[PDB]
Amino acid sequence: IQMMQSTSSLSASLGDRVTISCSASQGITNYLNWYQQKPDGTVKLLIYYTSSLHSGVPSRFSGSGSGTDYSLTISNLEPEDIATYYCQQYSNLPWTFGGGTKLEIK
Amino acid sequence: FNLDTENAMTFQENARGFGQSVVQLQGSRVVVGAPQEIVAANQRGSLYQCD
Amino acid sequence: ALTVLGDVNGDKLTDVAIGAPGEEDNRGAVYLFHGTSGSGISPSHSQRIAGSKLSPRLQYFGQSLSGGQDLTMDGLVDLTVGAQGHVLLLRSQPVLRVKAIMEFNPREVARNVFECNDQVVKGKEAGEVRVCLHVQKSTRDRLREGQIQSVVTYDLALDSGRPHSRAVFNETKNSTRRQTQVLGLTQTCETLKLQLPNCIEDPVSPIVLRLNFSLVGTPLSAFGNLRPVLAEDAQRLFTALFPFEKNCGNDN
Amino acid sequence: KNIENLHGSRLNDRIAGDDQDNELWGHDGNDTIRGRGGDDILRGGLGLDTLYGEDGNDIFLQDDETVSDDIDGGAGLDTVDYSAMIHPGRIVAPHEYGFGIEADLSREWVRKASALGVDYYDNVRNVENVIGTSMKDVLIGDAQANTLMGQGGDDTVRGGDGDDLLFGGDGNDMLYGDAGNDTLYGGLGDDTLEGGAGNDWFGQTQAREHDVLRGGDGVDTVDYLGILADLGAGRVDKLGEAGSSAYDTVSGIENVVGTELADRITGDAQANVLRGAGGADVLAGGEGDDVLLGGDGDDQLSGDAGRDRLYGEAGDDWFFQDAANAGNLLDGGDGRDTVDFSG
Amino acid sequence: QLKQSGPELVKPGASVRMSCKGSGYSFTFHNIHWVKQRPGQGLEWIGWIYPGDGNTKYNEKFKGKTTLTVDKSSNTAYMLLSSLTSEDSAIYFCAYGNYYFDQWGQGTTLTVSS
Ligand SMILES: *[C@@H]1O[C@H](CO)[C@@H](O)[C@H](O)[C@H]1NC(C)=O
Ligand SMILES: *[C@@H]1O[C@H](CO)[C@@H](O)[C@H](O)[C@H]1NC(C)=O
Ligand SMILES: *[C@@H]1O[C@H](CO)[C@@H](O)[C@H](O)[C@H]1NC(C)=O
Ligand SMILES: [Ca+2]
Ligand SMILES: [Ca+2]
Ligand SMILES: [Ca+2]
Ligand SMILES: [Ca+2]
Ligand SMILES: [Ca+2]
Ligand SMILES: [Ca+2]
Ligand SMILES: [Ca+2]
Ligand SMILES: [Ca+2]
Ligand SMILES: [Ca+2]
Ligand SMILES: [Ca+2]
Ligand SMILES: [Ca+2]
Ligand SMILES: [Ca+2]
Ligand SMILES: [Ca+2]
Ligand SMILES: [Ca+2]
Ligand SMILES: [Ca+2]
Ligand SMILES: [Ca+2]
Ligand SMILES: [Ca+2]
Ligand SMILES: [Ca+2]
Ligand SMILES: [Ca+2]
Ligand SMILES: [Ca+2]
Ligand SMILES: [Ca+2]
Ligand SMILES: [Ca+2]
Ligand SMILES: [Ca+2]
Ligand SMILES: [Ca+2]
Repeated sequence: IQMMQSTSSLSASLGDRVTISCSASQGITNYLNWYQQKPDGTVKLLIYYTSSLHSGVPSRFSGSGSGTDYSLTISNLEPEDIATYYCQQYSNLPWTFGGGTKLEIK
Repeated sequence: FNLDTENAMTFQENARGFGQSVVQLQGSRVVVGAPQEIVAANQRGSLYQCD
Repeated sequence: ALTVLGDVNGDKLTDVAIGAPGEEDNRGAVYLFHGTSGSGISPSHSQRIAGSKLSPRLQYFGQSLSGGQDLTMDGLVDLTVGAQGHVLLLRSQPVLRVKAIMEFNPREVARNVFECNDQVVKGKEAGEVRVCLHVQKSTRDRLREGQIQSVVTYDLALDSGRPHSRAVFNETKNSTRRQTQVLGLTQTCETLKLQLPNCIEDPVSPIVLRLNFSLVGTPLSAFGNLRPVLAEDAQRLFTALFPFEKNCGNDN
Repeated sequence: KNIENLHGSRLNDRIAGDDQDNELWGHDGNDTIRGRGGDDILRGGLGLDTLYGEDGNDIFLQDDETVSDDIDGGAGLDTVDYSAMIHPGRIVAPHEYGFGIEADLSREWVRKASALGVDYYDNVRNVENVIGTSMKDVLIGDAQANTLMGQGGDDTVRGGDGDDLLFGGDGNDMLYGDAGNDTLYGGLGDDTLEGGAGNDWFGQTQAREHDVLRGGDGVDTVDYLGILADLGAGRVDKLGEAGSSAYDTVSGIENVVGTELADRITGDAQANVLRGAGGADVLAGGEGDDVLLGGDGDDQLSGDAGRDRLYGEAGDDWFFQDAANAGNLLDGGDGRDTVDFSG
Repeated sequence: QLKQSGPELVKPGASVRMSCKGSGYSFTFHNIHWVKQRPGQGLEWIGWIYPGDGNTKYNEKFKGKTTLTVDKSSNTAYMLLSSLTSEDSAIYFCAYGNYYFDQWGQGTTLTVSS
C-alpha cells in the first residue's frame, strides 16, 4: 500500500497549531502509526494507533481520521517539536512508511 | 371503503381504443391495448407499457 | 368486467370489483364487494367510485379491470380501471382501529362524599377518571413504523341520557368536554378530575361515562399523499360505570 | 390406545393430542391441530392450517407453499423451522426478491414467500426461536430470549431486547445483539458481529477467514500455534503469525480466552481479564488494573502498569514485575515459579 | 533500550553482520524488526524474527540479500547482509514490537566503499 505525505515541509511559530496529513492508496481500517525523528537521529513512537496516545508523550499530540485519510495534530507547539514525522501502516504486507514531513520554527 | 379517489394517477393517450384492455405486470407496470389504432398501412392495434 | 382484488380490508377474505360502464349516461362506475366466511360474496357493495366524481372527461369508466398486485411499492394491492382514452390507478389505503379503556380511582364513590351534611362546603367533592386511547393497524404492508399519524377528537359525557348530571368535570364545570390530539400507533393516557356539586339522593344508579370519537388520517408524503382510514365496522362508542358505595347494614 | 403419532387425511381434519409427546401430520386440506401437553412436532402440510402447542416445548415444520398458516405455541420455549422451503427439486413459492424468509417476532409475522407484487405471510404468536433456510434471510427477535439460526446464505440477524443466542452458519452473515447479555456465534465465512449494550460473548474457531468484531458498552469476551492477540492495536492473528490473511478486527473487547495451544495475548489500556488455558502462553496486561490467569503449562506474565493481580496456576510460571510499582499481587500456584525484578 | 554495534567499514562484495542487544522482557514479549534509512531518504522495513521460535518474515525486495538470526540465550539479534553494493550504505535500526515499534536503537552506520 503506497502511502502519501504531500506536504514535505512545514513552518509555524511557538504556540501555533500544526496539522500533518497522510493518505493511503486503499483502506487501512485505522491501522496507522506516527513516528518522530529528531535531528540528533533518534526515532520515537508518538501514537501507536490512529488516536491511541503512547505512555511517554505529552498530551499535546493527537491523531484522528478513518478510511484512507489520517492526520496528526499539534495543539500548542513547543520549542522541542523540531523533527521529521512519518506515517506507517500495518494493514497489508509489506509494511510501508510515509515520505516524511519536516517542521521548522518560523 | 379504502380505495383512494382524490389522488388517482391517470394515463392519457390519443391512440384509438386506448383503455379497452388492461392488465398488471410484474408489480411495477400496467399494459394497455389500443385495438383500433392504425399503426401503419394494413396494420391495426397497438400495445402500451405504462409505469 | 369483474376481477379479483385480493384482500383489501385485511380480514383474510378475498374481495372483488365489478364494473358498470353504462351508468350516469355512459360515464360509468365501479363497485366493490367484500368476501364473507362461507365461500360467499356479501350481497351489498362497500364502495362505489363514479367517473363523474373523478373528471368530467371520463366515459365508459369501468369497461376494463385488473387487480391483485401492488404497483406503488407500499405493500397494498392496487386496482387499474380502463376508460375511453384514459387508464386510472386506484390505490388501497391503510386500515386503522381504535381501542379505548376507562378506569376510575377510587373505583366507587365514598360514603362521606355524597352524604347530607350541614357543616361542610357544598360542591367540594372529589374523584378521578383515567382515559387511555390506543390506535392499531390491521393491514400488513411495507411502510415503515412511525410514519402513520392521525388526529383524534372525542366526547366525554357524564351521566349521558340524564337531564341533570350528578357529577361534573373540574376544568369545564359541565357534563361535556371536547379534546383533540394527534396519535401514533402507541397508547397514550390522560387523567382528569371529577367533581360533584350536590348530594345524590338516588345512589341506586351509578354514574355513567360515555366516549365517542372521530378520526382523521394525515397524508403520507413519501407515498404520494396516502391517507389511512378508520375501519367501516370499528366500534365508535365506549362506556364505563362508576358505582356508589353500599351501606346495607351497620356500615359493613 | 397406546398410540403416540397420527397422520391425517387429504381432507379437513381436527387432530388433538394428549399429555405425551406426539407427532401430528395433517397433509392436504385445512386442519386444526392441538398438541396439548408435552413436546410435540406439528406439521400441517399443504393448506390453511391452525396449529397449537399449548404447554411444553413445541416444534412447527413449515412447507413450500404460499398459503398462510396461524401458529400459537402457548407457554414454553417454542421454535418454527422453515428449512423445507428451498429444496433441490422445483420450488412452487416465489422468492423473486431473493430473501428466503423474513421474520419479525415483535410484529408477529413471517414473510414466507414474496413475488414482486404479492407478499405471503404467516401469523406467529408466542414463538421464541426461528430457523432459516439455505438462502439469505432476515431474522428479528423481540423483548424475550430468542434463539435465531440463519443456516446457509448471507443472513442478517437482530436479537432485540433480552439475552439471545444468535447463530450465523455458513456464508457471510451480519449479527446484531442489541440490548441484553447476548451470545454470538459466526460460523464459517467472513462475518461481522456486534453485541451493543450489555455484556456479550463471542466464539471463534481459528479458521482461515476474516471477521470483524465490535463490542459496545459493557465488558465483553472473545473465546478461541495458537493466536496472537493485541487489543491495543485492534488486531488478532488466528494462526499465531502477525500480518497473516487469517485475522480478526477487534474493538471494545476487554476479556480474552485463549486456545489449548500456545498463545500470545496483550491487553489495552482498559481493565482486562486474560485467560490462557492450556499450553505455553505469553500474557501482557498493559496499563491499568488487570487480572491474569495462565492456566496449565508454563506461562509468562508481565502486568506492565497499574495495580494488577497475577495468578500462575499449575506449571513452571515466570513473572516480570517492576520494583517501583505498587499495589500488586502475585500467586505462583503449583510448581517452581520464578519472579524476575530485572524488567 | 536496545544496544547496537558500532560503525562498520566494508569493501564491495563482502558480507557484514550487525548486532542488536536487549533484555529478556523485550525478546520474550515482542518481535524484533529491522529498518534502514538511506541518506537523503526515508525509512524502509526489512522484516522481523520471533525470538521465542526463530520464525521469520521478510520483505519481498529484501529476500535475497537478507538473513535474520537470533540468539535467545544472550538476547542478541543478528542481521546478515550479503553482496554489499553502493545502494546498501545507510543507517540500520532495530526495534521491538508486534504491530507498532515501541523502542528504537541508536542506529548503526554501514559504509560500502574502497
Ligand atoms: C384493413 O384496414 C384498412 C383500414 O382502412 C382497410 O382499408 C383495408 O381494406 C383492410 N384490409 C382488408 C383486407 O380488409
Ligand atoms: C359523538 O356523537 C355525537 C352524537 O351522538 C356527535 O355529535 C359527536 O360529533 C361525536 N363525537 C365526535 C368526536 O365526532
Ligand atoms: C362546557 O364548557 C366548555 C368549556 O367552557 C364549553 O366549550 C362547552 O360548550 C360547555 N358545554 C355546555 C353544554 O355548556
Ligand atoms: Ca376482504
Ligand atoms: Ca399500493
Ligand atoms: Ca405406545
Ligand atoms: Ca388434512
Ligand atoms: Ca402432546
Ligand atoms: Ca394441512
Ligand atoms: Ca400449511
Ligand atoms: Ca405441547
Ligand atoms: Ca408450547
Ligand atoms: Ca412459547
Ligand atoms: Ca439463511
Ligand atoms: Ca430478543
Ligand atoms: Ca448464514
Ligand atoms: Ca439482545
Ligand atoms: Ca447486547
Ligand atoms: Ca457465517
Ligand atoms: Ca466466521
Ligand atoms: Ca466493551
Ligand atoms: Ca490493561
Ligand atoms: Ca493457551
Ligand atoms: Ca497456559
Ligand atoms: Ca496493567
Ligand atoms: Ca501455569
Ligand atoms: Ca505454577
